[PDB]
Amino acid sequence: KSCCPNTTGRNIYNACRLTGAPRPTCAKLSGCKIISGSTCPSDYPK
Repeated sequence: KSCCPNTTGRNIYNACRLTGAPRPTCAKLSGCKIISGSTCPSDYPK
């Protein structure tokens, strides 16, 4: 699962991936957290 902190970031993340970029990169570019669990951490509610 690819969660995110701020709403703004979540948006940029989608765009990055929409182009064909990897999860990791986009996660660091926008600021989204990449985990395995099926839930979002308190830190990244978005």
